[PDB]
Amino acid sequence: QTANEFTVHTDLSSISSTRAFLKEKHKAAKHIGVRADIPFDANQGIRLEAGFGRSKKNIINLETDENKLGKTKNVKLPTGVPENRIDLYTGYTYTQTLSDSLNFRVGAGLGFESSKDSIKTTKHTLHSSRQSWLAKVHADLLSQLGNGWYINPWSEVKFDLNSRYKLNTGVTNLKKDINQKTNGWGFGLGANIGKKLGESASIEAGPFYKQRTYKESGEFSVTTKSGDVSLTIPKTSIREYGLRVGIKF
Ligand SMILES: [Zn+2]
Ligand SMILES: [Zn+2]
Ligand SMILES: [Zn+2]
Repeated sequence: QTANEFTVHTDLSSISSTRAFLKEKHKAAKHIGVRADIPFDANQGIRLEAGFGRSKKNIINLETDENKLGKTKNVKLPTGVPENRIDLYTGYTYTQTLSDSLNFRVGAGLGFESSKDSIKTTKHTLHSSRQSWLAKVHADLLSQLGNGWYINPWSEVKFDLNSRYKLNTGVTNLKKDINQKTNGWGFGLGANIGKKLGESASIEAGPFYKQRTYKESGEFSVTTKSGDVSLTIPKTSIREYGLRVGIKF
């Protein structure tokens, strides 16, 4: 008597990272997701989400070992847009009717993000990884426009509780893998316009903007036949602009 709502969506976006050598920065990305909003007190609810995203990576070779070559200064040390990523989220929600035309919902919960990227170097094919446990808060408004039409501006903010960057370098004779804590945060903003058509079913669409940042890691070193070497995982800043299309059951 205040229904379960299930939304499946797809986004098409332009995503870019933080490159320091006049490179092409933009990548096409796509994400698919499902959200379940399940009421339990009918002011209060649970929100669950799962998602899967991809961007194409194009093979670009690099001349380095362990992944830091013959001379120290700066040249790898891979970060940027992930090739594949999955996200999961579970949280609680609270919804208030502001007027007969307007609903206000806020929520908070726990999220998990895991992504992978493949790197091909002369000697190796390495895989980088970013795995993050995070806290997320979200807020949105649902305003009725008439005839079943609605607009739904939304926002969310997240911050890492424990986010780690990994690179399977022990495979490229450092004999040791890289696993460094790299906490950050992110935010998202958008607005959907939709049409609630003939009971329980809605179609909606709208633009969105997202930003994700990971802080530079603490210092660490590795073992090279030609030495110890100092490494930092670089501050990483991702920006996404896109179009989301969703179906709400
Ligand atoms: Zn570009
Ligand atoms: Zn999405
Ligand atoms: Zn090697």
